[PDB]
Amino acid sequence: ADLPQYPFADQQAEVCTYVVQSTAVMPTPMIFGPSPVEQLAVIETEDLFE
Amino acid sequence: DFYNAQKMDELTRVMRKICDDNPEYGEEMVLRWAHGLSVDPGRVPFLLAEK
Repeated sequence: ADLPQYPFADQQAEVCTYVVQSTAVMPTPMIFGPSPVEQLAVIETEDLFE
Repeated sequence: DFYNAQKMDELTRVMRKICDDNPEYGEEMVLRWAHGLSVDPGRVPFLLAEK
């Protein structure tokens, strides 16, 4: 449960410094429905469609 | 109806594609576009380089 780090100055310190890098591509059956659109102030203001 | 719609819906997306594809003219070029007019071109700035 307690393995000392004799060669290191601090035994209780976390000697390592890890950097992870993961990339995953996962085909899935989720719907991924549509992307809405913003509203134009000109429409409903100047009555382009009347 | 459902023909004015399915046309206004499609025609609306065309308007949306002009304000963003032609910035610095939003809510003004689309109005002129519908009536068949144009804007003054020389007033607008433009980009020369981007590195």
